[PDB]
Amino acid sequence: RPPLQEYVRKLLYKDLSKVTTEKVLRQMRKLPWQDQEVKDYVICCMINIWNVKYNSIHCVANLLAGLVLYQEDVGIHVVDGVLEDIRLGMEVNQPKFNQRRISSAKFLGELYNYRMVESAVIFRTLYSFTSFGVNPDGSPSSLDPPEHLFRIRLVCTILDTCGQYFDRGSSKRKLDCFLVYFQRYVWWKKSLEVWTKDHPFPIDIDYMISDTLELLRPKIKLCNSLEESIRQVQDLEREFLIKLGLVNDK
Amino acid sequence: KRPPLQEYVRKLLYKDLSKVTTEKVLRQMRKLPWQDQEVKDYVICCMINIWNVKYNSIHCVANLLAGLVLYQEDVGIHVVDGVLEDIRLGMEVNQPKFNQRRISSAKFLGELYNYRMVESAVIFRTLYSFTSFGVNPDGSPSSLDPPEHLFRIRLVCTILDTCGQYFDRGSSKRKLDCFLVYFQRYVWWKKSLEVWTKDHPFPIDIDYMISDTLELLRPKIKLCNSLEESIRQVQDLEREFLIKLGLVND
Amino acid sequence: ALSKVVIRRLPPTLTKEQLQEHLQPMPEHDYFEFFSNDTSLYPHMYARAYINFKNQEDIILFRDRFDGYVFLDNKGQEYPAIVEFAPFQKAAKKKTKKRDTKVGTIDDDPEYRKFLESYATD
Amino acid sequence: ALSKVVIRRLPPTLTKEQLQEHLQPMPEHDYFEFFSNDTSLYPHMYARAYINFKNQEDIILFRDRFDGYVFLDNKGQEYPAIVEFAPFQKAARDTKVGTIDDDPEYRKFLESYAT
Repeated sequence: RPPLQEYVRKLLYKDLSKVTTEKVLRQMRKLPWQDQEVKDYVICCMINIWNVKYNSIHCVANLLAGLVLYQEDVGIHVVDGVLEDIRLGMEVNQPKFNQRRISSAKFLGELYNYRMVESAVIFRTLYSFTSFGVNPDGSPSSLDPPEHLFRIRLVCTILDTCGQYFDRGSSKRKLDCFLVYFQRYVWWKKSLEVWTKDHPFPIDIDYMISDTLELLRPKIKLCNSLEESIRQVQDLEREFLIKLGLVNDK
Repeated sequence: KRPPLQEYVRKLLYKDLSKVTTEKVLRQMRKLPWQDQEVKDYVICCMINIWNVKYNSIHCVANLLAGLVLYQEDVGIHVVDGVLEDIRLGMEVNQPKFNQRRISSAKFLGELYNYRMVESAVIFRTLYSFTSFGVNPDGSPSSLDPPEHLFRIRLVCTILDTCGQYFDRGSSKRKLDCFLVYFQRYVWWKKSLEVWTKDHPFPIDIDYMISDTLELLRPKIKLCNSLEESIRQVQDLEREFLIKLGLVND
Repeated sequence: ALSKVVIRRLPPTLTKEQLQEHLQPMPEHDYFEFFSNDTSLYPHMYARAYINFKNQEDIILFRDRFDGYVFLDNKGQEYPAIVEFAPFQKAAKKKTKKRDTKVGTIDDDPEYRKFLESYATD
Repeated sequence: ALSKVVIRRLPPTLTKEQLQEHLQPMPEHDYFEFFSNDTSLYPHMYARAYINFKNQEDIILFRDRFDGYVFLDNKGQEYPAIVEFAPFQKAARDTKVGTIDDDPEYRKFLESYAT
């Protein structure tokens, strides 16, 4: 590969781990951003964040947060490209892409941590995890087969990356509403007939859910049943109904 | 073979109400021993069994009760509670031999709104239950809603025939507008079932019943010509509900 | 805010007393009525009751404790009860006014007396 | 408000001039450009485009014409296209631009690279 193109793979996939982030930024303000081909090459490099090791993905979002003060469109295209890759990941849904898809979701969370996207982008992605290709009755579907529990890992990855900031204001209620729908989705999967005493629900998924929910809400009632999960959704949607004035007034 | 006071109450409601003025009937109804709980319960039960009244004189019963509540205020609340209970039980029983009785009570409930015994909340609460109780959010047939069972369409149209003309101004105008969106999807759910072929076509009298009722209430309404068109209407409307509720933005 | 609660699909032979016996401890309420055998869909008979709560944090406990509670009839049949908000939220409000001066006067009414003879020659 | 729209799952060899060849007459728009071969999930390669409309009514008729619109690739395979509201609604000087050509640390890098 050309010299300049592997110069970036050093800057983004190697150096960012053990170097000042503020030094590599001016070294990429260096690049010929007028040239559309090399500007395209590194938008592609940040979209392929699966190359970066997990605990430095936030450093890539830290770098990109600084550049958009000089080439703002590069952040627009990376954000649009990551959101497209998350959607395509659910459409492909091959287990060989798990590490890449987890990194992409983690990246989107860090991009919110550095104010590249607002909470609406995160919550759109979160709801798409629990509903895109999902049957509205919880029945297994084409894109969400019974043993496929990857949506839960995708939800937990984003909530563990950026969910702690949804502690106040509107984002606190937006998270509270989504957690009601997330608990019903979790219990839709737990109630499928595939899970028996011989084929039990994976205990490590149970811990991952409780960690993510105990980290965000120390005083949350984990529904220990599907009917407990369903009634809370009914209660929440009843308040949605009242404020919408669909049977009542005002 | 019936107690004479019981036959007299049936005479006032099931015979005299169509032939004589309702105020003359109200004069006699006030003289009953309303302080006796058995007699008060028999009059209430007589009015819940509205199917004994000719269809064209059901509105005279609501007009009678609306004057009766000036002297026996609680009687109108018990009659409404019983009629709404019978409508819910009718969908749980759903035996075709009770078709005329379930049509009567739906017509009665609409007339009870026309004489201001209930407000629009009760009507729309009942209208939405016709399209949701025992109905899969999938749209697939249910045990309470089997494929050739089109009684929900006739229950909805019966109420819209009786009281829908008044939902043309103010907040009740938007409530009907939203409901007709959900009603057109429910209609195209039934039309989309595999059971309907050239050998077993969708009943054309139901089609005319739908458009007749919808053209009575909204002259410029768009009747959906496909299931995809009806789904797009619901999605666009629910996008508005999402914008107003701030579950993703705000 | 919604305060009227209905408990339905109770056994058709149950009484108001047997129901409150199963309901204690009952929270505070304005309204507690009991109906049965008044349906038009014979022989599908059931009993029901309405309760209007003073504070609305009790309904969620009442629903969580009795929605599904199995009652028994006269012949040992099971009757899992349903607890929901009443579709008509209006409830009776005390004895507002005095009695109508005409109630209980049908026993000496002339129009009702002529009917009694026609009911002797049915 | 909601004004940015994405048309995705297009054939990976489709170009922008060919795409608007199918889209014409294009409604009133501010932004419209085209990306391809930028995914992490090779070989599942598609193309897409984003449009920002100037009027709310132009969109309800745009998706009615092109959501489901089947495109074709080089060897006949079909590509039904999807039209939704884009997930990121935000749409798209410096003096140090293009100065790593003739830049010291770049020059040190390239001799580390020759070996």
